[PDB]
Amino acid sequence: AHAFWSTQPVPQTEDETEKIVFAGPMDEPKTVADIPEEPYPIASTFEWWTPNMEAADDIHAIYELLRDNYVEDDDSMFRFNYSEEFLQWALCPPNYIPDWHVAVRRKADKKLLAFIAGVPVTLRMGTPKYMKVKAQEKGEGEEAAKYDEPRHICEINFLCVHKQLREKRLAPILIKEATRRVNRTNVWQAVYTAGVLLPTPYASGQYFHRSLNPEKLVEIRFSGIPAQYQKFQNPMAMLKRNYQLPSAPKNSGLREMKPSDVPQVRRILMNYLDSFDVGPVFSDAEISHYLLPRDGVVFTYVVENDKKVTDFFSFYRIPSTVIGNSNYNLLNAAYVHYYAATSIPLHQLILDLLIVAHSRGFDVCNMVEILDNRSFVEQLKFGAGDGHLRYYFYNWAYPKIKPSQVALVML
Ligand SMILES: CCCCCCCCCCCCCC(=O)SCCNC(=O)CCNC(=O)[C@H](O)C(C)(C)COP(=O)(O)OP(=O)(O)OC[C@H]1O[C@@H](n2cnc3c(N)ncnc32)[C@H](O)[C@@H]1OP(=O)(O)O
Repeated sequence: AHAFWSTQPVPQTEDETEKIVFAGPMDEPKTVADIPEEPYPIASTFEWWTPNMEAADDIHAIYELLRDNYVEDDDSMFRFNYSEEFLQWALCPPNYIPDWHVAVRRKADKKLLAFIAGVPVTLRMGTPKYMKVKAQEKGEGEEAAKYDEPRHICEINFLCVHKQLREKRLAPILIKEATRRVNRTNVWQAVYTAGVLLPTPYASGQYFHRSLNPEKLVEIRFSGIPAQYQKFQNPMAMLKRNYQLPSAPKNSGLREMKPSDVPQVRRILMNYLDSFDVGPVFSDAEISHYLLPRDGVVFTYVVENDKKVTDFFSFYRIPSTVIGNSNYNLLNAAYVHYYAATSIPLHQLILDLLIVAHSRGFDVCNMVEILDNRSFVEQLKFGAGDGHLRYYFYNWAYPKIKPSQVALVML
């Protein structure tokens, strides 16, 4: 069934993954010296290219490839339009490796054909809580704890082949060359997400949406008007009313995050994430990079009363092109990022996220059912969407976990 994935170090079936009881590698140990020094071979008319994703013109070339060829729905209504500023932020965190950003171009004229990107992350990925209990019952705690230490791995994102080059087996070549470059840096696992089902996820969650501008969402056919609203004289008036929000935040002391908040925000975030089976470990530099506000890109607010930061939330912006509507160009979506609540209930924290995003001109707030996101779905009027985000590892055996045990947000 899978001419490429059957040759890779991943679990091959659901039934195999149901059988895994400890975290650890799939492949034999290898060394940097074992890995080919030269790029993987590619057709003579193509050439490998490493963009510099801090230089404006190279970022722009990658932006146009994704604008015109990245994720779109099956009805070709919406396609992601990540901004140039977003790509520089996502691709260049502290200690990033320029070599892990991999492109193919046509040699003759330099037309960009394909891309894939890796960034470093430190991830807790040892055996999950429920399987460590089973290990204790059986006298197998030592094997279950062998890989408990956080590991420096690769996160992969932005895999993209040009629409004129689809179904020619170019994606497997991109993945093999990414893998080589990563392994030449002595890193042997990766984490990735996809909306498609491949061999084999360790966790899967539904998407959720919260309408912020329901008249626009119905106009572009992102949303429809639900049937019972037809019992009203003015269905759209009642829909608007149902989703209305306050014009200003409700929590006293909410303000934008600043550099001096970095240590207190790292503390409350890490104490919270530690309770989940799979999650990141962030330094002060990575908390600054992923959470300090950047215009058009990442928005982060803290609750400070009486001089102490007790809570915070963040969201990020990804617009999508509206392909078929002749009245709107873009869908402006806000995605729930990291958060931590110590002084107020989580629903009260996240209502101010929705108030801020609406005030700033967003049309919808989206998220997946990771972290404690299920805890405010009903009260804050989110609804489940179509399909699911699946979490995968490369070269790591891992027991199936629930999405509410996943604390890693993928951009
Ligand atoms: C240690 C370091 C490890 C580093 C690497 C870790 C692994 C990283 C893995 C990547 C994680 C990326 C995370 C993200 O970015 S998910 C975002 C993916 N991008 C999009 O959906 C953008 C629009 N679509 C495209 O650009 C293409 O259709 C892509 C590029 C997706 C496939 O191009 P194309 O349609 O022209 O097909 P092909 O003939 O070249 O190749 C077909 C083979 O590709 C397999 N395929 C299809 N979709 C995906 C998918 N989303 N992940 C993994 N594999 C996928 C498929 O099962 C088949 O294999 P097999 O079934 O025959 O065996």
